[PDB]
Amino acid sequence: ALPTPHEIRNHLDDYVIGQEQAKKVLAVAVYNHYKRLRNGDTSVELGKSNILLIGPTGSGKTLLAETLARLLDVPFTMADATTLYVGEDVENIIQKLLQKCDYDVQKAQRGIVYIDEIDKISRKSGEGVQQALLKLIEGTFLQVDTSKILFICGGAFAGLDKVISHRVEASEGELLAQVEPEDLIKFGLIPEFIGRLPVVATLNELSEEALIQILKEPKNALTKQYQALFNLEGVDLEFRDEALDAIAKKAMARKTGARGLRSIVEAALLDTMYDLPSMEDVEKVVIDESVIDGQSEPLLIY
Amino acid sequence: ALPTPHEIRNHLDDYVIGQEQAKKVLAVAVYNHYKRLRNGLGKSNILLIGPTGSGKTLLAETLARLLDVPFTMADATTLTAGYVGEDVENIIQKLLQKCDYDVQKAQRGIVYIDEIDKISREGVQQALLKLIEGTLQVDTSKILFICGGAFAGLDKVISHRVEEGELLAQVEPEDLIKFGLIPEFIGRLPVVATLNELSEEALIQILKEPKNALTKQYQALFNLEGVDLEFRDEALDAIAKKAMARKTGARGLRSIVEAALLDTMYDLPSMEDVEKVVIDESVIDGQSEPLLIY
Amino acid sequence: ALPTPHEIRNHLDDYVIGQEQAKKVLAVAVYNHYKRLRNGDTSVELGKSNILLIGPTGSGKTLLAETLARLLDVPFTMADATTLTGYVGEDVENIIQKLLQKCDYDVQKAQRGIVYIDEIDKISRKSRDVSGEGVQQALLKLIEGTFLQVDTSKILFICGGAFAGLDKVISHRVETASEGELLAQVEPEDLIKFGLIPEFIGRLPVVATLNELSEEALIQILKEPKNALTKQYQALFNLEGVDLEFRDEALDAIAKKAMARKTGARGLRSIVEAALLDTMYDLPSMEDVEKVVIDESVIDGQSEPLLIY
Amino acid sequence: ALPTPHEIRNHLDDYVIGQEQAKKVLAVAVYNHYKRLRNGDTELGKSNILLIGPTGSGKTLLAETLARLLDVPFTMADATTLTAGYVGEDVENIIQKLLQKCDYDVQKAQRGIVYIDEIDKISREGVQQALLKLIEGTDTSKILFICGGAFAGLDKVISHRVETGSASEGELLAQVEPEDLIKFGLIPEFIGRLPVVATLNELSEEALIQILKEPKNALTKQYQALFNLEGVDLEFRDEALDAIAKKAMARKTGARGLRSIVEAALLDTMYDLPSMEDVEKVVIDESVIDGQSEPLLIY
Amino acid sequence: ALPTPHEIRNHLDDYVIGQEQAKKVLAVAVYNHYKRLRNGDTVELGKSNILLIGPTGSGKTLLAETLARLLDVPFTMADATTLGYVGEDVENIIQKLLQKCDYDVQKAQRGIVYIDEIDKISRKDVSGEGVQQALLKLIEGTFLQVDTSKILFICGGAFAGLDKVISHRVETASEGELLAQVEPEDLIKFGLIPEFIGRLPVVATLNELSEEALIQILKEPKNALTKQYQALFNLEGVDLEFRDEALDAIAKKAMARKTGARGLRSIVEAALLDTMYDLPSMEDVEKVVIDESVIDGQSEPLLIY
Amino acid sequence: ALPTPHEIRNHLDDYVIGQEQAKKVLAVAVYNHYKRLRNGDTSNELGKSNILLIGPTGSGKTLLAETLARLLDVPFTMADATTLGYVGEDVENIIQKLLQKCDYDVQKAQRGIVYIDEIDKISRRDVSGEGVQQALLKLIEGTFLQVDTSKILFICGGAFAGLDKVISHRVEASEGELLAQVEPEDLIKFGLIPEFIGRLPVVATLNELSEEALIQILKEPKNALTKQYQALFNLEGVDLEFRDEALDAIAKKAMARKTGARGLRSIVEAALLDTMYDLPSMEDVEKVVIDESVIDGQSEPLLIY
Ligand SMILES: Nc1ncnc2c1ncn2[C@@H]1O[C@H](COP(=O)(O)OP(=O)(O)O)[C@@H](O)[C@H]1O
Repeated sequence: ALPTPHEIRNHLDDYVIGQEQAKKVLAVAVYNHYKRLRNGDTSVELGKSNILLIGPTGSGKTLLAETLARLLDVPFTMADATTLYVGEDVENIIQKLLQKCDYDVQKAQRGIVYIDEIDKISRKSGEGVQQALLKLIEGTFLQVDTSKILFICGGAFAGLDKVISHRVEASEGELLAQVEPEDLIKFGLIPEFIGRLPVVATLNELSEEALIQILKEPKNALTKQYQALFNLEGVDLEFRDEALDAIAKKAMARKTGARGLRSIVEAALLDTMYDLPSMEDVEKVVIDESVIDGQSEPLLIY
Repeated sequence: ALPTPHEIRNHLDDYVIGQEQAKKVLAVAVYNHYKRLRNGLGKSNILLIGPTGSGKTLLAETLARLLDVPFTMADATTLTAGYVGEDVENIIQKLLQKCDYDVQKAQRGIVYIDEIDKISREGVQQALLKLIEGTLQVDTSKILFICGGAFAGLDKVISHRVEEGELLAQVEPEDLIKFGLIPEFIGRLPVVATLNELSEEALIQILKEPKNALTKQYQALFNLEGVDLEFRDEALDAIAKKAMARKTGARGLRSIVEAALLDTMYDLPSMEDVEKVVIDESVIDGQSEPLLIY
Repeated sequence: ALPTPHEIRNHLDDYVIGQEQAKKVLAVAVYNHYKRLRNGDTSVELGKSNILLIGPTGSGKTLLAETLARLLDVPFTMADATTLTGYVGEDVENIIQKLLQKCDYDVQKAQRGIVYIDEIDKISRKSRDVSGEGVQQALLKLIEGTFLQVDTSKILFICGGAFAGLDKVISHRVETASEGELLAQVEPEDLIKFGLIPEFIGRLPVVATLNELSEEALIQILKEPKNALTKQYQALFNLEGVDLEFRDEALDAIAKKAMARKTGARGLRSIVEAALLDTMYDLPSMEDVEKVVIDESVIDGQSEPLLIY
Repeated sequence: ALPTPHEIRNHLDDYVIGQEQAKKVLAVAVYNHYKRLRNGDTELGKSNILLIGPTGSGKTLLAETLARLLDVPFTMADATTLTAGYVGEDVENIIQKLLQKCDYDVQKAQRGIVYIDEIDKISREGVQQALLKLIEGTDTSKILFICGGAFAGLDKVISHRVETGSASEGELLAQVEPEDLIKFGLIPEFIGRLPVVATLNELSEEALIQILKEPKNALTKQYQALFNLEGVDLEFRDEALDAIAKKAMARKTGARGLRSIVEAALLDTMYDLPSMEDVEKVVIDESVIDGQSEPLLIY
Repeated sequence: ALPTPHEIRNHLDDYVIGQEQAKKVLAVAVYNHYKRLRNGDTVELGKSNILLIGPTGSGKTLLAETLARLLDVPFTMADATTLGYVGEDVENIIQKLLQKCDYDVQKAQRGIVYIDEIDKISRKDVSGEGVQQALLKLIEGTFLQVDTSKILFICGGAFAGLDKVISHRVETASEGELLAQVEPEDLIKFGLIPEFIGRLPVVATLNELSEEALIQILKEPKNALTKQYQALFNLEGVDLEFRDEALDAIAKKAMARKTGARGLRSIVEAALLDTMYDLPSMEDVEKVVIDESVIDGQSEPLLIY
Repeated sequence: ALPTPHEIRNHLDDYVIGQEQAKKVLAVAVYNHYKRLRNGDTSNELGKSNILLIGPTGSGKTLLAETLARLLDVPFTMADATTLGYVGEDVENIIQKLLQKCDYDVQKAQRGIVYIDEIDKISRRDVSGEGVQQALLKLIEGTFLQVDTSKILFICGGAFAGLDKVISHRVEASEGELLAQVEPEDLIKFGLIPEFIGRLPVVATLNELSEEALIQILKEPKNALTKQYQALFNLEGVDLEFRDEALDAIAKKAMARKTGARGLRSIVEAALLDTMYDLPSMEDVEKVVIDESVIDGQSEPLLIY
């Protein structure tokens, strides 16, 4: 049983905050996609229903993609347009989709693929990727057809906010709503590629939980770096969950996104790293009062 | 039996509005092309020049369907490399893919190359040039090549010589030379068509008549929802106006329709009605919701 | 075995029409070039023999260059002088890696290659200039010869160009006929005043001039050749049960239209197609005997071709 | 034994006045950098620095001092001399010079420090991505990179951001963010290589005055030594020293414009001095500001 | 016994006319420089390196040479335009200084080096400023084994655009008033790097010579043009006389051509050309050069037998 | 007993045609140069009297230099500015060659004359090329030969193509009239450094080609046109012979077209075009090029089997 767009958007409210319009768009796009897949097209035409996500870094683009897969118990796989002989590395995205699908051709065709940082391959070699990756969107020894699978392409599109303004001539959100296929053309994306991404949802707000993860999960997350720096000091650095969240809020209030996370952590651990080599303690705990208030000093355990 | 240029242009009037001269040119070019193949001799290759969303791509597809001939697209920008030479032959394997791997019917195929004006300086102009002449073993000498493009600066070079629809008519092979296209390449595109900026009635029929028109698609999507989707004439016209005001042409039609039927497709599977009527006030004003009939 | 200049020019007559003098010059220049390499220069002096093509756009400059390569099974590569006009200094060597690409990275065969630079007349700094001249010397390093390790001393360099103003400077000098007669009086000092630097022109000892095709020349190309345009359409209309007749006043009218556009013989087809367009359109929808193409149908383009039932 | 950030900042107080926050930042950045090298890393932050301060605020002086305090090979380089494809091979020149002053010792060279001045001048780009290759390391992974610059327009972009609806430069530059440098002209991939950011304040009048007195090589101490070997005692009245500081600020030359001011004032004196027989020469304020009255002479 | 700045400037008045302020600056700069070497520095001590800024033919090079002769000190020139391999060509300026110093390390360290056309290497570029940093290592001081810390460095240049940058700052007269307002920051915007200008604390400026200035240059200097030709004709048994109306006529011709004092010789040579040609083929007493011979260039020099 | 400038110019009329003004200048310059050395300059100033030749290719610049040496039985040696850090020791090579043709006599070597061709080519690679100007400057000044380069006369030739343009943008007739208005500042903007031009006070200008000058350029040079075609025909088993009437006939055609030496090749190619075309299709011994083959262009080159 396919979940109605109402139910889809509803469950997205549990994992992602805000972006009500973008989720309303994804709900319909996803619904129509599988409402078409479980129909085998037509025994007539039908809209591919692919998606193009456009939002700031840490707005929840990746989070939304993963959630849509879990809500439909469908095999999900990611891929960066940056890390894309690469014509045989693009087909790798498929074998990975099968890996998490137990090599089931049918369930693999029902899968979802998310390509991050599409805005990075806009020729304005990376251009040729738009074509190699385009070969999948259309559909061609897996024997699996890359037609049935849903393709979601994310990206921040920094300059996109400018091209739209030079055309429509409010806030970035109001501008990204006026986004048009021709705007992405001038940005660097080729016509044949954009025509393959009909649905277009924009994100305007940043996601607290998205930023919180960027501080933890990534192999090179800020916490992991400072914990390694303090580590070679013989001192264990501990970030409390209330602190990480407090860091995410300070980033949003400044609209600096994920790029403004480092500047917040540095200011919080500066005083500590200064007079740290001049002490002899065990570990330094970072609380929320040390971030938000910035009044109290990080706890020190001797 | 080959359809006379009269019949070809006539059926093009059903899918595309206006551009009567460009269609008159394509009709003859296409007719002569297959009139040459079916008798065992000009290459008769075409070069489309028109604004974005004028119907360049639509015309190419239609010409294929009207002749039950395998059709395949390709963006020239994707070609602009040394390894892409083996990707230039990729356009063929796709043509064969949609042709059931038939060497004979693949030679009768139509190939469209979008954004030729984008590669105007060069390596691709000479690499893709190899196909135009003809070299899967399938010879590209038989297949028809249609190269599209907007050619923004072309309107200027022509003026500095002749000194938009009237200027593009005075277009000459030497004008494309100064634009960036190499001589050996332009000589392979004898036939050159020109498309004028589409009108309202133009966009209206593109929403209805084409076998894959937007309305036909959504009427089929709502159809598998047990709901009949009805587009009022006042709504279609309302959609055409929105498209021109944004200068997106035909390419900006989908983006308009999607936003207008977005809310409806969202809470549709959560209802039990008979049909939804889309009026003008639902598109232009975007305030009133589409009529629902239970 | 090396093809004598006679054989070289002979095979050039198959791919290119006219330009008998320019081909006579290229034949000798090319022959002497490889006659120098296959003999290892001198175990004594020897001219570089680098060529400079000067002809209108669509006169066959590029076509001649390619043919000379195919006739000698030698790796050929092009390059536009406009796309060159400091980082481009490392882009000038790009022309070499491309020559190796089509040479399967064989150093010896690559040295036997031919390089054609189009639009040299565009980088002449005369009344950006400082940047455009920087290429004349950057490309000059090649003509002489220096991680492909390949030397550019062996490869033949052919530089093409239309040289619009060149026809004027020569006239202001020889002054005391036609363009073909004036371009024959071309001198290294004429190219100097045009914008080319002395050190560069001295590297192009051979200068070939491609005269503009005469009306008579074009008229014959539309008739004589076994694959002439008229013979093509007369065959196309023939399989329609309709005889196609080209009046001599029309053929001459097409030649004039071609010259006025400077498209040469390459622009003859585009003219013929536009004139028989409407005809081929509503032809299969009729039942006549023959269609006569007059001059008023080509030049004026107003009157329709005569129809005889 | 590595010097604690406390000791590092302490020794910086001897060579540079003020900038206590910037020095607190450099102390930690430098300490962490070598604390990472002496432990062979392990993730670990590159810990590269970006200096932002007015001309003559002590950006270059701070860089040199950090090297001397760690007996580490130091070398400079101007970013304006990089802005060019052949310069890609000139980017490595900065390395051969680092080896020159390092006696060609690969290990000690890797422990070296490189200062690039006038980075704010190359903000559009080809250099930003060329010099970028070094920051990563091809090795250039071990050496510390300090990029200086005045960043004139930076004070404006920050204001158009930190504003709220409708302070001093030292307060605005503190609110500096990686995105501010983005709009300024620096590319994202480059700024991400300079995690550590320090901001310098325009040396106050009192700051300049001290630079003319306290430093063991202060201008006054030099000229007093010059006049000393003439049998003439040179006295700098306090009203005169501050007069020189103001002349320096009004010109925005910072501390670098201090010498040019002192010379012009003592020029006429140094000319007809060897042709006299006096005891001392007193320099008042009227000799600097007005430049009208001649320095007091006492036979 | 070191010459007092008074004596130094005084002897400069014999070789160079005008530029009294620039010479007052050089006198002090030079005096302080050697007053520092003879006392072995110390405590700090200002380098006192000089930067000459004046029009072409204002006497920048002449001043540099004279300062060397007045102190019997080895002198050597070098054009900044001639300056990675050039880094080893920079030390060539040193081996040449030793050549004219008989390879005496001590006397070589007391030498003076003049770099002309510094305004030409200002990046306003990659290889251009590479000299500002290479030639920089010298100013600080480094197989001669000779240290360059001791040698005096004088960098000359016309600095065409410098007159403009100063104006865009001093704004709220003549060139000689604007160049006086010159500041280290002005040279920064011009193309010179900060680290380089800080090595040239001293900055002397020269004005544009006038008619009366040029006239004296043709007479007063011990190597004046008139004295040279009067000596050339002297060894011909012919006395050469220059009327005051002629010398002034020469100055005007020089100013109208904006060549300054550098274009004085080219005018004198063309005037006495025909005379020097058919001179050895005569037997006269003296040749008088009138004004009509220079300005008009029509009438021939008066000939007395 | 020195030959007066009158006698010097007179003997130059025998070897070179026209250029009466340039020869009048060289006569005086050369006379003054040796009139200076034979008097030991001045016991206990004096112009270097060095020369700078400026004329089209094949105007007789080189011919004039050689003649001045033969007329004074003085050791002469050439050198190209093109063939010039290591080259800093290749500049002194010009001296050892001067000694070679001087039998290693230091005194007679100091009385020698050195001609540097194509000086206009080293005017700012801009770094290396320009550097030759100062490296070559060391000689003009004067420094194991032990010989001083101060005594030897230096004549620097060159075509200076762009020089005709810079002069026009300044004085704002014919080229000759323009080159007469030449000034030291014009050569400055051209690429020559100030310190170098000041060493060449004398500036002579040519504007007329010489038949005998061009005839030599077709024969003497190791890379002469005749030697190149004789080598090309050589590898065809055919000896190419250029009659003296033909070479002279080529020089004429070159001058009538004012194309100078640059237009010599375009003349020879056209004359040997038809020959090189149907030559590989024959079996003869040699091909003789007569005058009637060049001028009239009617008769075909003689063929001997
Ligand atoms: N904080 C300081 N204390 C003492 N002297 C200083 C200070 N800052 C700069 N100076 C003096 O200024 C001179 C040049 O300053 P510089 O390093 O160029 O500053 P910036 O890096 O801001 O250009 C140095 O020689 C130094 O003596």
